[PDB]
This record gives sequence, C-alpha cells and structure tokens, in this order.
Amino acid sequence: DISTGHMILSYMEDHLKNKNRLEKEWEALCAYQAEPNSSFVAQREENVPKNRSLAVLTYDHSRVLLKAENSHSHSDYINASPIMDHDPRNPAYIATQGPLPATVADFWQMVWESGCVVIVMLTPLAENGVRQCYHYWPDEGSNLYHIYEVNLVSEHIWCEDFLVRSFYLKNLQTNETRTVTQFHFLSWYDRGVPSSSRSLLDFRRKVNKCYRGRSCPIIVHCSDGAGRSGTYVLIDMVLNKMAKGKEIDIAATLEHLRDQRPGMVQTKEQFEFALTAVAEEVNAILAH
Ligand SMILES: [Cl-]
Repeated sequence: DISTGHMILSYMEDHLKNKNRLEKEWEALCAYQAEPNSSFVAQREENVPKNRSLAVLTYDHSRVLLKAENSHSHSDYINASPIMDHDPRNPAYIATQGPLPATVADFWQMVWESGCVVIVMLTPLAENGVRQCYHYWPDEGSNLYHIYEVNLVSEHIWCEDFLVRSFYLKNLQTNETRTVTQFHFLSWYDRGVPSSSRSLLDFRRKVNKCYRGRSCPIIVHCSDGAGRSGTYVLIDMVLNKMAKGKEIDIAATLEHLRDQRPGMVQTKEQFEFALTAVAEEVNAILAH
C-alpha cells in the first residue's frame, strides 16, 4: 500500500514530471483506437435526439440497456456506458451524458434498474448561459418522471465547490422506494479542470464514504459524460488500486476506459490534472 504509494510516485516522476513523456503518452492516447468501437445503435435516426453530443456516442459493445417493457419511449437506448474495473459482471460505474429534457424519464429508469444509489454530477447546469445538463431533479418537493416519482428530501452544502442532495425515488409501477444520494461538484467547468485538486479529492472521499461498499454502479455524469466524468473515473480507479496493493500504468488504465466509452478524458490538461491529483493524494497519505 504505502509500498504502492512510492510505486505511484516513481511512475509520476517518469510520466507527470517529465513533460516529454506526458506529451508522448497523450499523443499515443489521442491516436489510440478501441476495438470494437461501433456505435451503430446510438447513431440511429431514432436515437439522434437522445444524444447530447455527436462527439461521444456509446459503443454497441458497452451500453446500458433499458428494459424496453418499462421504457417511456418503448426503446432500450440510452447514451450511457457501463464501466468495469475488477469484475466483468458488475460494472463499478455507469458514465452517462447530462440527461436532456427528452431523456429524463430514461435517466431515472437507468438509475432504478441499475440499483444505483450514489450519483456523481461534475458539471453545473449552465456555464455563463451555456447549458450543460437539464435540471433533472426537483428543487423542492416532488416531481414525476414517467413512472418515477422523485422527492428532494434534503440538501447538504459542504463547501463552495461541492454539495450533496438526498432523494427518495419511488417506482410507481412496483410501489418500491429507494434513497438515491447525489454528489454535485460545482467548480469543474466544461473542457477544463478544477482549480483545487484538494477539493475534488475531498469530494471523492465523501462520495466513497457513502458508497462503501455496494454492488450497484456509481452513476457519473457531466456533459458529454466523457471529459470530466472520465477524469473522475480515471483518478478514482487509480487511487482504488493503491487502496489495495503492484504495477501502475495510468495511460493503460485510461485505455481500459476508452475501450468502454469513447472520449473519456477530453483534454491533455485534464489528463495532466488526473495525474497531479493522484500524486497529491499520495503525497498526503505518505506524509502521514
Ligand atoms: Cl435493438
């Protein structure tokens, strides 16, 4: 563990500090091509409006399938990609776009059927007016999204950069009711990075003190569900490996991600950030 901390630091010296290797790797990464990588379903005429960003469409081989029988639009399609870590049965996350007005019922169906109870949201809803994600929850009281009643139970504001919202999610078909906890990071702007890595890391720690430990996937979204969402996942997967002890390849770990959803980590600056974040956390642990 501390052992693996020093192993990560060694890696950081060769891949974060050496700017040449950063570039080279990112250049490698940009050209990297997943196989398979078809997204024919996502590119159907019928699913065009269910996609926010034409640049980031879920692969046919790695998409969440809504149960068409319970679907709002009688369709299985949602732009969400399961993301496996250890286990090919149980994906650790579902990365998905910011739900659109057209797809909110769908987003909740995926939350219900995935058994998900922790959501991570890494965008504000608007950026100097530029919409990122539809306001898919009620700011007070109850809203109905198809057969999914969502009630806002409470809302806890930790700091300038993040808050938590607690929901009750009732399936009106089955009369069941679950608590879904939504972690909302507010200072991570489109195609950019947080100013404080310390905030994003504490935010992560809070996400995981609440998740620990559940079968169901964490639902991570932002905008395209690639850039920020992927930097989170990448940062979070690499520290989990430290969490449980040998070898470390962050570039290779990112490939594993891009095998499962295109676009993951949109910028070299974001990649640089994910690295800097892992390093800083590992500097803190080892300091103690
Ligand atoms: Cl089909």
